[PDB]
Amino acid sequence: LEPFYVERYSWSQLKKLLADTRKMAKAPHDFMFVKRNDPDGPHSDRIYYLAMSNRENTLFYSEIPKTINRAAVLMLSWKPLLDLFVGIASYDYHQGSGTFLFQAGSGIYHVKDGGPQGFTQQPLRPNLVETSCPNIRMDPKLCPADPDWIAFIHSNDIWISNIVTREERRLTYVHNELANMEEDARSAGVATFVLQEEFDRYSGYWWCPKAETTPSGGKILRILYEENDESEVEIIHVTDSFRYPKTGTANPKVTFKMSEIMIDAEGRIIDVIDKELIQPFEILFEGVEYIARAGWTPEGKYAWSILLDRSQTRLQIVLISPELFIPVEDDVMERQRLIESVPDSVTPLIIYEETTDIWINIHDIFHVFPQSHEEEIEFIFASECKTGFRHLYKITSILKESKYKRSSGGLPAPSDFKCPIKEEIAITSGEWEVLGRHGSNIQVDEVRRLVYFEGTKDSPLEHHLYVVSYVNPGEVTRLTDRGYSHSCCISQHCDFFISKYSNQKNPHCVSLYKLSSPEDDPTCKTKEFWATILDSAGPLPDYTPPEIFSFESTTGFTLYGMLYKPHDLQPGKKYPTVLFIYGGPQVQLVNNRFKGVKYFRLNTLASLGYVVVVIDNRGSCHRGLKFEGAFKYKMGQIEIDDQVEGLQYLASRYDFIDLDRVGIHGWSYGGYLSLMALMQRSDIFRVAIAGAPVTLWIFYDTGYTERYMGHPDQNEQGYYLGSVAMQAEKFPSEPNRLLLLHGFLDENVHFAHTSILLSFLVRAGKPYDLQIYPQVPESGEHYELHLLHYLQENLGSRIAALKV
Amino acid sequence: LEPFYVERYSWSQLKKLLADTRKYHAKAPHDFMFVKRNDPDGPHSDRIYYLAMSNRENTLFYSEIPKTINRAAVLMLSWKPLLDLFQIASYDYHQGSGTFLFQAGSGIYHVKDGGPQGFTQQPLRPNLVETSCPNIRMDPKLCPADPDWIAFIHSNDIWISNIVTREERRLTYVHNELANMEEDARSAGVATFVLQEEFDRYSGYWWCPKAETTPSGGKILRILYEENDESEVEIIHVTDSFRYPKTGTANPKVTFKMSEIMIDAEGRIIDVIDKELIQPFEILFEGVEYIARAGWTPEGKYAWSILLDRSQTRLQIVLISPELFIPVEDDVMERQRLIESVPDSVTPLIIYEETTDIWINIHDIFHVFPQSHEEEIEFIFASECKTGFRHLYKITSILKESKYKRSSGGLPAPSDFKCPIKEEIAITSGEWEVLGRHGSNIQVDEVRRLVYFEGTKDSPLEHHLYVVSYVNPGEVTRLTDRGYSHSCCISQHCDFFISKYSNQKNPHCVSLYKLSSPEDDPTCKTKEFWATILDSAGPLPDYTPPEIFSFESTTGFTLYGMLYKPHDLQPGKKYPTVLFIYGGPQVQLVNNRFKGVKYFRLNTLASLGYVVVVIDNRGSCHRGLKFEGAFKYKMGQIEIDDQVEGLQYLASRYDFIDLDRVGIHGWSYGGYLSLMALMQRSDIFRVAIAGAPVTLWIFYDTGYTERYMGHPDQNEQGYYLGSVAMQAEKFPSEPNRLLLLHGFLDENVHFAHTSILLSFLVRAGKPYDLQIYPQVPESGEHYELHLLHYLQENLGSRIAALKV
Ligand SMILES: *C(=O)C(CC)(CC)C(=O)Nc1cccc(CN2CCN(Cc3ccc(Br)cc3)CC2)c1
Ligand SMILES: *C(=O)C(CC)(CC)C(=O)Nc1cccc(CN2CCN(Cc3ccc(Br)cc3)CC2)c1
Repeated sequence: LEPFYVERYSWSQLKKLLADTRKMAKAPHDFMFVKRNDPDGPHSDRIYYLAMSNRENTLFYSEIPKTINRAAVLMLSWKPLLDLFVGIASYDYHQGSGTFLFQAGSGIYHVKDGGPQGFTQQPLRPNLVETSCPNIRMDPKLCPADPDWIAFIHSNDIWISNIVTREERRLTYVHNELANMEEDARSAGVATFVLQEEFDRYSGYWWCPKAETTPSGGKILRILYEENDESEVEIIHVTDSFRYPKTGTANPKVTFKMSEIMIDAEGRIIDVIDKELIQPFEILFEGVEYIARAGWTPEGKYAWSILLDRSQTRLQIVLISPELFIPVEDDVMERQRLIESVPDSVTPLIIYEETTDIWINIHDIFHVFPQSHEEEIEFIFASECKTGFRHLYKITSILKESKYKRSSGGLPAPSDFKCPIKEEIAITSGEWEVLGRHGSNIQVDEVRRLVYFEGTKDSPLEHHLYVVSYVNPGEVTRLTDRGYSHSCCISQHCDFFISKYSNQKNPHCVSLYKLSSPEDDPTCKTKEFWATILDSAGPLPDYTPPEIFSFESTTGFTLYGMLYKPHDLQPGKKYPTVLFIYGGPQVQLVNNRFKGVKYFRLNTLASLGYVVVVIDNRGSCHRGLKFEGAFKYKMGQIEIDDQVEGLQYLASRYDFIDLDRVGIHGWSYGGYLSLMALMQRSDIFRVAIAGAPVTLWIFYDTGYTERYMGHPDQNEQGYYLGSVAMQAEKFPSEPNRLLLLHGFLDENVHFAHTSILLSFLVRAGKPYDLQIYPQVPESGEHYELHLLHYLQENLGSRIAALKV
Repeated sequence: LEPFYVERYSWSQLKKLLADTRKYHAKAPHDFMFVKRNDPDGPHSDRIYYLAMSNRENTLFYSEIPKTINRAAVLMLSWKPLLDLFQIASYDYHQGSGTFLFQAGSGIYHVKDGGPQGFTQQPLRPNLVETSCPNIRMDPKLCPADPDWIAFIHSNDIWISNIVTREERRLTYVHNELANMEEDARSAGVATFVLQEEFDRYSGYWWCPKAETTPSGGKILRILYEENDESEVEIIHVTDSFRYPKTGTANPKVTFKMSEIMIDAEGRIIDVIDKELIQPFEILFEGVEYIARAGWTPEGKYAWSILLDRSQTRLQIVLISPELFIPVEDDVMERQRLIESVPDSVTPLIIYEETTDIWINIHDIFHVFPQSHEEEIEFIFASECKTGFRHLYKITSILKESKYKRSSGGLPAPSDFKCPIKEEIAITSGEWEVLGRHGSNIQVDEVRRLVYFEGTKDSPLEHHLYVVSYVNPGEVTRLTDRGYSHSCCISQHCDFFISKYSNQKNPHCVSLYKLSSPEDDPTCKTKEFWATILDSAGPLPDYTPPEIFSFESTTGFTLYGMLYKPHDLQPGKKYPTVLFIYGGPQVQLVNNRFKGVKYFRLNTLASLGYVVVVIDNRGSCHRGLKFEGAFKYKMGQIEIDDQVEGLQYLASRYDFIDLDRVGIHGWSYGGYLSLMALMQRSDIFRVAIAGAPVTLWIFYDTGYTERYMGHPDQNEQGYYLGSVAMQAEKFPSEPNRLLLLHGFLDENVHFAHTSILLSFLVRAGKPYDLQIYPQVPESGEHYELHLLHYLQENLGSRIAALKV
């Protein structure tokens, strides 16, 4: 077996090869179905969605016909909703009025369609909500109880504004804009860094969905909101500063607050009264670090919240009445009556609690049914804690009076607020998970008593839509067709669903499917193709996809992988190998989806004469909690074994793989593992190429690394062995093997990780190559050019072998 | 001619090689002072105090100068430690009392020796100057009028302290340590960044050398000081804040202040009166931007200052009477009363003014004789503005009353303060310069009416000590021996001089020389070796020194260079050349000094089989102002021509030079020219290694850049052509030719320079290599290791030749 050598292109030649092969907007999303209610008309519903037609992301609509010509395929035409000459990231809507509310760059706008007014046949002019606020307004939301009232964040304080009457008013006075960030670190209604970046919670205030009518003729509106104090949180810089809770250090001091807003009969604000918790957050919510999720029950009786402890091994779903909040009062004497007056039976209600010895994965599945009984709450939740796979559970919890009393003046023990679990039925089960992250959620048909959900049941390589009864869980019907991975949303009316779908050979496609039942059985569901929303681009003419392989690992698990064979493969020749890797939690690289957009250059590597390989090691997602928990306290230690094992599987199966010329490359956690690969297994990996690597886990934030490695004090050995900067001596003492890539202005994986590794590489007397991208297509073009040229000169070409 | 290729060592072998050649390898005695013993029975005439080292702290030593020597033998002066080790970079001294003052770590200490109290025979214990000041005290100075009083700087304000009574007091209230430096950017008695970095002025206050006695039996002590406001100056951050005046942008607002301190008969402070100039600085000193130097006349009658304009083409010497300062008064009537109280005859006295079409070079030479006439002042100054070479000039200026009167209410016209010149005599002349920087200065013997000075009269490759009369200047006697470059100081008594000397073959020695006259003529001076202070290490066996060469350039100047011939030079073989370079203003690499300490590694390159070349192109110092003025407005445009001309001279003279394997390397301005070399002349230079280079003149400071390039608006093309980051597309599209080296925390040539270059190299599609030193001997050893390997792999070795 002779060694294949890649063509030794010059720098200018390689650049021209990439500019030619290089020569992709956001697919329709955030769908919403509105019924026409016109017996005489041809359409049943109108759908609204956000999409990109190099254009602005904007609102569109399409008409859903009552019947279709089944010999033909219906292409829905995209009608623009807005009359334009930046982008809309998201939008709010209110069914009873037809009111849209959205943000577009610097402005908060509104229009009306599909309400009691009716349906437009032409683009609508966006109506600016006028303001006196100097700076940018963020996170706008319609009040569900009254669509004339919006809310938004301005300079870390909550504001409200009436779109009809032009009235505007600040609700919180927690921050001053002229004051600097070091002295003033408080905020209201805003999710802080860690909750946005590690828990995917972006809003920090929640409109109460119902209005309480006052005897006078007016009404009371409410806003639950978190208030944050980041004073004791660590500060860091980059070429102004921000608050980054480094692992083992302080997270922000949190609490819940209620803004109570009084309006008269004419829609004019009578007064605003900010209210705080009757006892501090630490007392009521013992051991809780993070407010992971929050909201209200359907009728606004209780606020709810999903609460985590610091270690993220204890989760709590807690109901919170508005009666628990009392006015923020100056005078302690006037205040003391307000505390005593609140009854002792009015308590926080921990309606659900669970624990794990691995970690809690937060998700967006949580559905609360209407209250049939004052003493009970009925809801669907998802959890991995019972079986190690995420499954839907229908739960009923009794709302009994707490044994603890506030008049006694004592402090409450852990279990004082626990509610008894009356019922707890498993809706789903098996060796596969329900998806609750990144848009995946449930849709609950309350009439037919069904629940739609996305799952890995048919394969860990494909997401599919399913439906099941929640009253008597039996058969789970798959609604999406096999051979594609899907991403779906279901109409609020539960008679339609849309799927964004693709597989390895075919680019993404968006289609509408009508749902039906047989007359005899409403429980049973069938689907029928209705129309195309976005047609597939067609198979890319010069992109050759990889083959999804697998193998039975010594670890017990099956491990899946992608293999790009070298193009124009000559028999009796062995080829240089490039291992691409991410390998960290919350990500799966290997699945039946189209990879020719993001990972197009893995094809390009195959075209040059490289064997590209991707392998999802233990710790990757969509394989259950036990699979994910394999590296708890052991980040860096187990991942390369999996990668090497899968690499050796392919080597004995395919002798076109040269094991002597193996390179590895990854970004972020992939860069981390690329460095570990060169440190631990230099016998296997000739070159490592680390992009934005994590080199030292004490430099990373609380929410992420404490979940997977615990508090640093309790795991000095795990933090040591998993940090590459504290093991610089283990890198090779020969150059052209280690390449570091990093942006200067990196917000997640700071340049500190790179420069501390560099600082320790200099101590150890070890060689490295470095590239920087100080601020953009230009950087990406240069990265790919430099990367290919590096693999050529130090791995693939004939000079590569002669260099050693 | 066969090409020689260097032996391709591994990274471990090179590290080892460097470690062994380093294994065989301290501040030489400096800041000397001669104190007379005054004992007609003792064996010693003088004791000499000096700062010196032996990896030890730099500390004060003393040595005994004997009245006679054994003239056959050679006397080694033994170093007696003056201080007892603690439970020093500079020092102050009071002759009449024998008081030493110096900062050592956080503390300011004092001891007594060589005064009335006599001479110690053992080390003294340093006495701490006690303080209530929280922060570190800087720049301690003794009041020459009273040795009980010191001044120091603390949190950018001036303080004083009495070392007998322990009274401590704050004189200025200009800065608040609590306030952040965006708000608080004022300082008192401190030289700002540009004046420390580009003019070598470190102190910003000056004690008046005499005390004015009061009627009560007390006295008035005085301190002249500069007050700086840096509010309008540009700020930069480096991984704390910096006030960095970028070229074309604002320098600090400056003024002179005067602090009148009233002391009673028993040495207690009665009062402190802060005093400002009668009219603002801009009115009294029209056109002045920089306070370059300042002090007092010997009798404390006037303050003097050397004032520069922004272009640095006008130098003034002004006398500033203490009568020009009135107290600070917020009250408007009280202040207006004080202006009219000062006579109109009290005026700034511009005793000297010069101009040039090139630039003013600031120096430390300025000597004022005792005032005989109240309307005449006599002084020695040095200047290049007459002949183009720096020479000593004795001047007598007449102190007439100005024509401008403060009562008339107008503003002074630009020459109203200019004194007439009664006499101006050249003490020296010729095609060579007097040295006035980096310790070089004059010593004026006022009895014999001679001036001792250092200069380049015998050669531009050696500094020598000379003496000449200032009354009837004729014969200039060289006092130092040929075949060595010298750095000297003369005893205040003018009967001794010390020389720190070396040459190309011999490491540095420090020897003492006694001065005498023949009995018939005190004007004539002879020298005799007296004793050694520091013995030579001897020629080191490892180190082969370079040969100095010269060539007659086409530009009309002789240009000098150094040549390291390869070690074990083979017949019929051509070797790879490394051109090492600085090539910027104020520096001379090529002279008859020992280069085996700092430039040892140029010898190491010759031991590996490289030809090493150093050439002092036009712009270098020690060749007069015309030679230096070559690149006026044209930095980066002429330097490489001279380098390439000198290299071609050596090539046709020596067949062992391989002109197809030339690399270039340098730091700071040498890194700049290394980039320019690869950009302008890719034909000659294969590889360029640029260390901490200026890539953009608009990012460098005012004091340096505007001196040589003028203001950017006056020189659009020079700034474009001279800034390499503006011309990234002119770099090669072959990799392994450009290596950038930079520290991350550099505060002179900032990382900004490299990061913007990288941005434009990335945007232009050009390859580069990069190494960083995030903060130390480790950094240096890795730099050397990487630099030898980089040249091996990309210029010298066999693989390098194949790699093209
Ligand atoms: C890591 O998680 C972060 C954020 C997602 C943060 C540190 C990161 O930095 N991601 C990041 C940085 C730079 C570029 C990308 C996009 N990435 C590049 C690699 N590409 C595969 C590939 C492209 C070209 C060639 Br040649 C080989 C391989 C996938 C997309 C992400
Ligand atoms: C430039 O003037 C500055 C400040 C003095 C500011 C940018 C500077 O950075 N100087 C600087 C940086 C780093 C190292 C030095 C010391 N310098 C290195 C080169 N050396 C000669 C040499 C050593 C090794 C080899 Br291999 C070849 C040549 C002289 C000392 C200065």
